[PDB]
Amino acid sequence: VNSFSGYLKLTDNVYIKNADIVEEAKKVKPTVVVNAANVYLKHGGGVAGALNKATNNAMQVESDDYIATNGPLKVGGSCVLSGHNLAKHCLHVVGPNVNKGEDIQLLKSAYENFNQHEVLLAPLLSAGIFGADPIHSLRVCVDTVRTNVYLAVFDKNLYDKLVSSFL
Ligand SMILES: OC[C@@H]1CC2(CC2)CN1c1ncnc2[nH]ccc12
Repeated sequence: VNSFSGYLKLTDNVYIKNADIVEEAKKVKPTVVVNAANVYLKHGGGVAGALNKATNNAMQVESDDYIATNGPLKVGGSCVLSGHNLAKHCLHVVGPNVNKGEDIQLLKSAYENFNQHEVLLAPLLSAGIFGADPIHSLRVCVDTVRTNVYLAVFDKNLYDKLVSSFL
């Protein structure tokens, strides 16, 4: 039993809700929140910009130190950093940016990072400002993640559509 509330159950291990991941994190304070990061951990917009803003820029300060030490992530890769005031941890995951010409096959690799954590609050990866189709992203998530994932979908029309169109 966990403290996620009001989620629609999609599969054995995948749950979904029309919600802002930032608001879900502030209320639930989960163990792991997933950030839809880029390779530079430059949290400028979308999920990352909103999460970072909610941490009063502490996420960005921590991230800049991480990059200065370790260099950029790989597309499809991840790192675990603090969750600040939003969660115990933040799993920064880089999905492919198809506007950058990045291989959409890397979306499966990105979701594989979720399997290292028993329970996660997450957004759909590679969609939105990253350019990919959120319908496809949900399919890859369901077919890749085996741990318990609670997906927060920001846009109602999209949520209603992913649910109505989910097989
Ligand atoms: O797939 C992630 C969705 C799509 C978006 C890039 C346009 C933003 N996005 C979010 N998904 C869930 N919670 C959120 N809070 C702020 C943004 C956001």
